[PDB]
Amino acid sequence: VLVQDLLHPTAASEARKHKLKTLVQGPRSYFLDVKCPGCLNITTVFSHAQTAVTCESCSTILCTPTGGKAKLSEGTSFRRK
Amino acid sequence: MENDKGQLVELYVPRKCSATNRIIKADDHASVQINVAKVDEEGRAIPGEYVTYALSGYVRSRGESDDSLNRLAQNDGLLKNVWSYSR
Amino acid sequence: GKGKPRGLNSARKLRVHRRNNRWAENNYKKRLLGTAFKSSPFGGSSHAKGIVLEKLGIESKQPNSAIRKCVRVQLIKNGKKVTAFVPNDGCLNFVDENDEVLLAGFGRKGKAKGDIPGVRFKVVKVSGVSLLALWKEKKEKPRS
Amino acid sequence: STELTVQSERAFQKQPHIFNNPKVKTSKRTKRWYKNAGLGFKTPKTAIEGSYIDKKCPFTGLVSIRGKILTGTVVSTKMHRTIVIRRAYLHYIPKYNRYEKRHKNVPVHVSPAFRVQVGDIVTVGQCRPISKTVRFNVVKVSAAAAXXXXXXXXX
Amino acid sequence: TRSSVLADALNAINNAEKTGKRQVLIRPSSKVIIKFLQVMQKHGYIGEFEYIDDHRSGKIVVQLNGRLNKCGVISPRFNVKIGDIEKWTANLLPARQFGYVILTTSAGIMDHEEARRKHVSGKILGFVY
Amino acid sequence: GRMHSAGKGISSSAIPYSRNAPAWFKLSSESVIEQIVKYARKGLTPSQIGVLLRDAHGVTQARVITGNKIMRILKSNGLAPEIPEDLYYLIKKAVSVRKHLERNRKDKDAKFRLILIESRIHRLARYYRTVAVLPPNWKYESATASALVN
RNA sequence: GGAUAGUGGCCUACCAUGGUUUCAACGGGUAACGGGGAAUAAGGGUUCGAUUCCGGAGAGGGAGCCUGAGAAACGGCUACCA
RNA sequence: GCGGUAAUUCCAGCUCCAAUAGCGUAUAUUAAAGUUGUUGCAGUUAAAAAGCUCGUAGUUGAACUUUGGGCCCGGUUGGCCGGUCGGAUUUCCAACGGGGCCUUUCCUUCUGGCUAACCUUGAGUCCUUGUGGCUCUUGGCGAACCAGGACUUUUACUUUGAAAAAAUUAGAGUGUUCAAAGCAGGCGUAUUGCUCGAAUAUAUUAGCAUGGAAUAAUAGAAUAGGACG
RNA sequence: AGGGGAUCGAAGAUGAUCAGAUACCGUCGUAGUCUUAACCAUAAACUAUGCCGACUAGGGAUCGGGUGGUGUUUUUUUAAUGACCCACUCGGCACCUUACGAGAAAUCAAAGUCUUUGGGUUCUGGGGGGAGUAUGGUCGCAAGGCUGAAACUUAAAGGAAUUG
Ligand SMILES: [Mg+2]
Ligand SMILES: [Mg+2]
Ligand SMILES: [Mg+2]
Ligand SMILES: [Mg+2]
Ligand SMILES: [Mg+2]
Ligand SMILES: [Mg+2]
Ligand SMILES: [Mg+2]
Ligand SMILES: [Mg+2]
Ligand SMILES: [Mg+2]
Ligand SMILES: [Mg+2]
Ligand SMILES: [Mg+2]
Ligand SMILES: [Mg+2]
Ligand SMILES: [Mg+2]
Ligand SMILES: [Mg+2]
Ligand SMILES: [Mg+2]
Ligand SMILES: [Mg+2]
Ligand SMILES: [Mg+2]
Ligand SMILES: [Mg+2]
Ligand SMILES: [Mg+2]
Ligand SMILES: [Mg+2]
Ligand SMILES: [Mg+2]
Ligand SMILES: [Mg+2]
Ligand SMILES: [Mg+2]
Ligand SMILES: [Mg+2]
Ligand SMILES: [Mg+2]
Ligand SMILES: [Mg+2]
Ligand SMILES: [Mg+2]
Ligand SMILES: [Mg+2]
Ligand SMILES: [Mg+2]
Ligand SMILES: [Mg+2]
Ligand SMILES: [Mg+2]
Ligand SMILES: [Mg+2]
Ligand SMILES: [Mg+2]
Ligand SMILES: [Mg+2]
Ligand SMILES: [Mg+2]
Ligand SMILES: [Mg+2]
Ligand SMILES: [Mg+2]
Ligand SMILES: [Mg+2]
Ligand SMILES: [Mg+2]
Ligand SMILES: [Mg+2]
Ligand SMILES: [Mg+2]
Ligand SMILES: [Mg+2]
Ligand SMILES: [Mg+2]
Ligand SMILES: [Mg+2]
Ligand SMILES: [Mg+2]
Ligand SMILES: [Mg+2]
Ligand SMILES: [Mg+2]
Ligand SMILES: [Mg+2]
Ligand SMILES: [Mg+2]
Ligand SMILES: [Mg+2]
Ligand SMILES: [Mg+2]
Ligand SMILES: [Mg+2]
Ligand SMILES: [Mg+2]
Ligand SMILES: [Mg+2]
Ligand SMILES: [Mg+2]
Ligand SMILES: [Mg+2]
Ligand SMILES: [Mg+2]
Ligand SMILES: [Zn+2]
Repeated sequence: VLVQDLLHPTAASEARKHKLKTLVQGPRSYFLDVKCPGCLNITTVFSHAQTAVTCESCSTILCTPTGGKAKLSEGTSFRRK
Repeated sequence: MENDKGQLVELYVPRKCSATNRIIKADDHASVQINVAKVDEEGRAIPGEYVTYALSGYVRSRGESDDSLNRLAQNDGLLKNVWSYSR
Repeated sequence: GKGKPRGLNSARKLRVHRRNNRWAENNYKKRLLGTAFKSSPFGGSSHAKGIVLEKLGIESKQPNSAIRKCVRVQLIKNGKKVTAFVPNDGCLNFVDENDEVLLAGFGRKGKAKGDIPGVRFKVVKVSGVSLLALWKEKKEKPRS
Repeated sequence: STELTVQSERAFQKQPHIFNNPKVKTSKRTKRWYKNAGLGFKTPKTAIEGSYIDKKCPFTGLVSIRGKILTGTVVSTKMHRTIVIRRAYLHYIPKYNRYEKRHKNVPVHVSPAFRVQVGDIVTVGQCRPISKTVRFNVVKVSAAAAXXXXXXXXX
Repeated sequence: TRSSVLADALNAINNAEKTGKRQVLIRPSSKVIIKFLQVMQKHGYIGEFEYIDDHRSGKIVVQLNGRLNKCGVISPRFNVKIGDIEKWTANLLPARQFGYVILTTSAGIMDHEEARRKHVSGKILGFVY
Repeated sequence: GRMHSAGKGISSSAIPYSRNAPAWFKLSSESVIEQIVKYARKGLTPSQIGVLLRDAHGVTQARVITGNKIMRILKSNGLAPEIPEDLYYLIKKAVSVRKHLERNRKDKDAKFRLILIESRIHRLARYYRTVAVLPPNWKYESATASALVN
């Protein structure tokens, strides 16, 4: 206030702002590999789904969509990248 | 505000806020001058020796006189930490 | 930027808009409609000479109480009938019916002057010899 | 405009004073005359290869182009061998210090050496009174059609 | 919808100065904004500014001091005719001794005294004192 | 902010700075293009295909891994539909609104929503028609639009 | 094609269906001849120009024409109207 | 607003004020008027946002495409000296503008005519120890524009310039005795003539003509019917 | 034009009241009030406040969406759920305090960033009456709607606040 660093804002009070009102806008969503031990290989999923994503082979499930992030189904794991 | 040949004409070069650099004019009986005493070895505040700061009425009314004092004095060596430039 | 189109090629809209709103100016409207020539007992002219029909005693308005000595006059270029004041103490003695008087405006753009209700004119000359000269007595009315 | 027939009038359509002697056997039947208008306006091949007559042609006719040279955009191509072009321009009004879009429609004769369509931009040369209203003649087509075939069907 | 990007940056600069600030994030920046801010800085009414590159249209962080009373944009880029640079500066400049009217000419975005020495003219962009 | 209401809500995708990468993304241009075309064969829309590719596969943006917008990929391999898809879904809607209004002539609200939709149709169509993707003289009309969409 | 000193629907014959218009056509008003100009002095404007110079039009109102290089003339003729 | 009995507004006398060979009146118009508002108005309650939404004409409309650096050429003010018999120019110097270059960089383009300019050099030298300086023809500049052929995306803006009646306006000169004016007049050997003038400015919108390439539009290559050869 | 017509109830009739009382109050109660098919297009149709865009200041509530949690309560075997709590951020309906700033003031986060006068655009007003009258055009079955003057008259009409 009165004088402040607009070019180097603290990543704390930048983390709080709106995805469009940041210094250079970018997403707040992420991808993740998901597994269901019946299979040995993994599927790449977006955090906000819309489409209820099904695995490679087994007609299983993975996630049912919502107003935002997807809800991964029961017994599943996920590393993020 | 000189004149034709040299000669500084026109009286009264007014003060100036150290926070905004807007003029401090006469009828502003709400601006302020803060004398900050230069100390020396082991306490001892040296009477008749100050680092001074002028603050305009606008800033004090706006509530920015504390925060702007911190910034002004700290980047003048009589404070460390306290103030952050980012936020 | 309230109202007016600010842009660089809207000179048409600005001109027209001015044209339209000039009409709300009472004297532009008068000048363009030709009211001068159409209404108004004079022709638009500065003066007009007429004939004295009868001598009237108009009672003044409030809060004044007088009798305002006027003349009904019929304009020679119009036949229009017009009630006109005879100014100064006396002077109504100077007129008489059927005489030929030079009426002028009252200096109020139309509009009646003071307390004389609905008199928008005044007598300047009778019989070609001007009230003022007669009142002071520099002149004397013609023979008949 | 024209097209077809050539000889489609009660009068014989001929170029004046361009004799083709019948004794002299020729392999081109009719002898044709042409020129160039000047100001660097190429007399297009459709005027020299053509067979039409148009005495109001600036290249194959009896009219000289001189004076103004203007351009407009073709808005009417319904009169036989003549068009009407629009000439927009901004007029400066001082009092308000801005402009206002104006326009005028010039009637202009068009030789059948040009295939003109509404929308094309055309360059037009002044010439002697051709008709009651026509004081200009098309001397260059600076357009084409405006990507007409690029509106074709699906894949 | 956004109608003059020059206007937004300028006004924003003005609300900053009046609110007693020293910095200001303007959006969305353009060549014309850069060159206005460059003539403003060429005469010290602002300090140094900084173009941050979002992969869109841009952002500018202007560092400003406080010798700026007002910097305005003349919204219809009126055409000025070498004689009329006189009447413009007369209209909106506090004095003959100082202040600049900046405009666009075919010899570049430049203040009126520059445009006078260079002896060119064109359209009027804005002003700053 | 919003043309046919007074709502002002900001809401969109926030596109990333990184115009290339994900680096962690293996595959190839070859791969996803063939994925695009196989789904286009399935009858999906470029919107539908982008979403499906963005969650079920790893396609952050189809335009980054292949320097080509999905609609151009569909166009090149000769899959572009007759009209664009935003104009389609608008017309499709107007069709359903109208059908509902043929059934319920007492729903004045639907009439008002039909005007708005149709006006949006006509302005969009006018844009497309300016930029030559719709044949100059292409016009929407209720009698032929029901037949159009289906 | 005729007519003109000559271009031109200027006019006639045949043929076509064109021309102008909210960027205001067409019509109505003007106590309207147009310009150089005049009055009003921060500027931007507002108002005015029958009238010493330039252009146009008329010679009570219309039309017609003789003479002639030049007039549709009026301090020319011819006819009608007043 | 004055006048109904001590009228500062009437009718007069006195005195006094303002303008003065002039002063009052009426009508119009201009200023005052930011009460027509482009500059430059106002519209919650004073005059004034259409009950509401669509919407054509109209006006308006996000950002982005040669930016940056290097070298040369010559101007016009200003300083510190003046060398000089008030003005003079070279070097020392900044300041502010103009032109052309090289950086991947059409300048419309061929085919000669023409060359002013150096990558030249052919000699060496006037002269400060030498790149301070130009005459000077024998390998090596295009564009400075002639003229012929072949073609060219369209505009707006601005600059300068031509074409530009007089009187009017602005304005220089000139002592109509002053002045409004007028364009005269001024010098001697005033016996046999000598001579300065009769400027300059504005003159816009449109059309013409040249320079600019920011700001605004416009056209281009996507069913390649694209570009060069 | 059909239906419907319980309720209340312009009209009308009455009882009282009053000097009068065509009212106010009481009673009866026609039309209407309800619905269908058509008309009509006006309300203080009000926030008496055009729309789109930018910027300028603190605060606690609240509605919808979302994110974050080894938060609470719900028991079962931990969860999952659901409701609840805290932090955040969008878009809402609002209030609070401020007032840098605006106004003639009442007041106003716009009615602000306006003589230091220019983001884009639409509409309206130019002293009071005369008068939303006259006239024409147009729309309607009608009642009426839209468009809409002038002659004349007049020095105030008006706004907000203060004191009585
Ligand atoms: Mg009115
Ligand atoms: Mg009145
Ligand atoms: Mg009488
Ligand atoms: Mg022909
Ligand atoms: Mg025809
Ligand atoms: Mg023709
Ligand atoms: Mg928004
Ligand atoms: Mg809209
Ligand atoms: Mg959304
Ligand atoms: Mg002829
Ligand atoms: Mg017809
Ligand atoms: Mg027609
Ligand atoms: Mg009109
Ligand atoms: Mg007349
Ligand atoms: Mg006139
Ligand atoms: Mg005249
Ligand atoms: Mg006359
Ligand atoms: Mg002539
Ligand atoms: Mg006579
Ligand atoms: Mg005659
Ligand atoms: Mg004569
Ligand atoms: Mg007669
Ligand atoms: Mg007395
Ligand atoms: Mg008096
Ligand atoms: Mg007296
Ligand atoms: Mg006087
Ligand atoms: Mg003034
Ligand atoms: Mg007024
Ligand atoms: Mg202006
Ligand atoms: Mg001003
Ligand atoms: Mg006002
Ligand atoms: Mg009101
Ligand atoms: Mg409203
Ligand atoms: Mg309407
Ligand atoms: Mg732009
Ligand atoms: Mg450079
Ligand atoms: Mg240079
Ligand atoms: Mg010029
Ligand atoms: Mg009932
Ligand atoms: Mg009753
Ligand atoms: Mg009774
Ligand atoms: Mg009754
Ligand atoms: Mg009762
Ligand atoms: Mg109403
Ligand atoms: Mg209310
Ligand atoms: Mg209202
Ligand atoms: Mg707040
Ligand atoms: Mg949660
Ligand atoms: Mg405030
Ligand atoms: Mg207060
Ligand atoms: Mg009024
Ligand atoms: Mg009627
Ligand atoms: Mg009926
Ligand atoms: Mg009626
Ligand atoms: Mg009305
Ligand atoms: Mg009526
Ligand atoms: Mg009174
Ligand atoms: Zn699986």
